Amino acid sequence: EVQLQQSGAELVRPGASVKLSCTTSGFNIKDIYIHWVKQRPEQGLEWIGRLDPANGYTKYDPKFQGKATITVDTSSNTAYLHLSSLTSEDTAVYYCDGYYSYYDMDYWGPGTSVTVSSAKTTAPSVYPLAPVCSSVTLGCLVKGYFPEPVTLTWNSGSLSSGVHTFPAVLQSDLYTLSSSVTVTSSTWPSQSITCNVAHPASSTKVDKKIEPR
Amino acid sequence: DIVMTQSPSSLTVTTGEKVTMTCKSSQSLLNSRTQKNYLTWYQQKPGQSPKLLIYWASTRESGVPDRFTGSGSGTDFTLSISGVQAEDLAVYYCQNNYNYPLTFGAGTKLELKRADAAPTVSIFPPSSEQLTSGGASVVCFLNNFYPKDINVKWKIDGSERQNGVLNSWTDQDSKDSTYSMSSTLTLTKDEYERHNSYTCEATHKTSTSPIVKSFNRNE
Repeated sequence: EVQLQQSGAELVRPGASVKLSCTTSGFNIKDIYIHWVKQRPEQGLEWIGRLDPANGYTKYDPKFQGKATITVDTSSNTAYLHLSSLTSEDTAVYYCDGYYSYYDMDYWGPGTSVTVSSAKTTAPSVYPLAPVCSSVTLGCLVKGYFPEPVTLTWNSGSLSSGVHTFPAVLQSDLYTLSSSVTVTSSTWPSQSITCNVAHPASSTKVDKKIEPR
Repeated sequence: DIVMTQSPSSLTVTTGEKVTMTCKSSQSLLNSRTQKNYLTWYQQKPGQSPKLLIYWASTRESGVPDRFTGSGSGTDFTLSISGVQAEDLAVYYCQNNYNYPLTFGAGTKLELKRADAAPTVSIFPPSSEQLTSGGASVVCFLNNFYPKDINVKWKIDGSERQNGVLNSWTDQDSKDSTYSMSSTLTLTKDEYERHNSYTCEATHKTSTSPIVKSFNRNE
């Protein structure tokens, strides 16, 4: 499946600079014109610039010209966004996208979340939530982590029906998130339930099985 | 810079209805050359990357359904969905493909209206791995209500607690237009053991008397 893939959340100290990256999967970069887009928390979409891998000419919003730079490595089919002299306003999810004729389809990457802050990265503690002594609902608690995001799924993608994930909340300048899953009661604990959590920015992953209490 | 302007900002429709939105360009997007109007519409669902819906004011890309339709030429464009569906809840953006910089309009949020429905509540005592760590969190989940306004109160042996309570809502469910909320309260491993009866109470138009869920620390 043709797809565009990107880099993996990062925390950078203010004043520093980061190199985000975007690779094609099962097609070749020279075949498209690659765009870069910023999206700020609760804000709307802002076009940053675009690249032509044939000639290497890039064109930007006069607004980002001094902070942004697109580069390409046609040999590893990868484009790059080098953001520099980072600030608070540079905290957002950055996407990369491109129209591809053959599929008559604009492929968008999953975004790369960049958080500009001097805080430290701290990985989550995850806790399995079994019920208290037809249908039975479970949950996971992901607590005391920074920066966002975390990826939480169940039975690694299988179990996805009637799963609810809650937007994270700050308090201590650490985030907390929980997700619940309702299943039919034959299922548990016949068939095991596992909560998978991944925190990219600290490169940690955790598997927690919800056993009965 | 062309200045793309979208409106309305949000729109409440009913599953089934048929909506229309506007995107006005501040200069012309029409190419004399080609006789293409360079306007594109993206749809961004909660927590997902934008998806392209229509290039050149009306071609629809591969897989986009045809409830979506884009007419207009020149400086006034509109998008329409007919018989909007649960899964059509999202922010719709329109962007300029005419001249550089390619600027995006500001969004049109599409929220859905529906039958009232009561929360389903569940509560979880702290957990052995956490107590050990010597911290205690009691979580209560209130899922699938509508409307979104709900009031959750926590009582420890009968008294209400507000300090140490984080609440949070999900966005309308893409499948049933409903909301979900989760309330979690953090106590010391001490405070935890000082008591035994924890209660999560939700209040919602749906009922006349509070829905209450409880547990006894020993059990």
